[PDB]
Amino acid sequence: DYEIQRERIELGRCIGEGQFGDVHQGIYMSPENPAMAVAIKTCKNCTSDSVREKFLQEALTMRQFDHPHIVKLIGVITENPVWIIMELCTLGELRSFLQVRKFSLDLASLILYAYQLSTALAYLESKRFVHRDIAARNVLVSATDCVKLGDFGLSRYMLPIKWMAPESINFRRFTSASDVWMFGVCMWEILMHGVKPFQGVKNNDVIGRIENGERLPMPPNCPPTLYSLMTKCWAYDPSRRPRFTELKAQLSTILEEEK
Ligand SMILES: CNC(=O)c1ccccc1Nc1ncnc(Nc2cc(OC)c(OC)c(OC)c2)n1
Repeated sequence: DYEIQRERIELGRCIGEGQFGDVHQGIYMSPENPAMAVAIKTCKNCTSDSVREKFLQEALTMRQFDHPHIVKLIGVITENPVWIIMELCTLGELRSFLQVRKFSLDLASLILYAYQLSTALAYLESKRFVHRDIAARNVLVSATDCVKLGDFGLSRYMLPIKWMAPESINFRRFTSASDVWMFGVCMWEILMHGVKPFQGVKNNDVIGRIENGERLPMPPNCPPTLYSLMTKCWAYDPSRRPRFTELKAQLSTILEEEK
């Protein structure tokens, strides 16, 4: 039973927003237990059964996954106003975190984040789930040594041209291999401490550059084998890209090498 009593939830400050309404941090309380920190998605004008159904489908999406590096569904409140209660990552967005902690994070930590995310994405691959929104903006920080894929509903779109595989841009095709492309971009962002890809470049010129063979450059202090793995994710032909299963394996070795 995923239904939660409203009085068990204490609403705190807003930590952002999505399509349906504001997102809040807060507390989930239960007798005999410590107060559990939670994120709370709200719906301005739920009830209206179409809108309420769409909003709640996002909870159902998260329900089917059980992984250490993907935010977990805690529960729902199906009465008005309708809330979805999620596991809180207390340190926020990965981009901000990397930008501020730049002189306090070593290379091992950054590779650790890439590795952790790859395990989440290999997990999704095995369930045949296509994310479509893999970007550093959608990764959350649970602890200095732990990151997680954020809510899938809240991850939705920015078309994220600068993150997208050519076949996704050209033919609206979205597969695990297009996800791999995006993950390659996400690793580059991590190594760059949260600098955005194709800075200063118009979206329309981006496809022209990829088609001309241009790729994002090797980040300073990124190890060669890791940049080599990144460029494989950016193979123009999707069938030449490694699967997340292979990425996990190779990121494991690269990480160990670095430690
Ligand atoms: C992919 N983005 C999300 O899932 C998301 C976006 C906006 C707000 C909350 C989101 N989801 C979420 N899920 C679990 N934990 C968190 N934690 C979190 C997220 C934050 O910013 C996105 C925070 O800074 C404002 C923050 O500081 C306390 C915590 N967010």
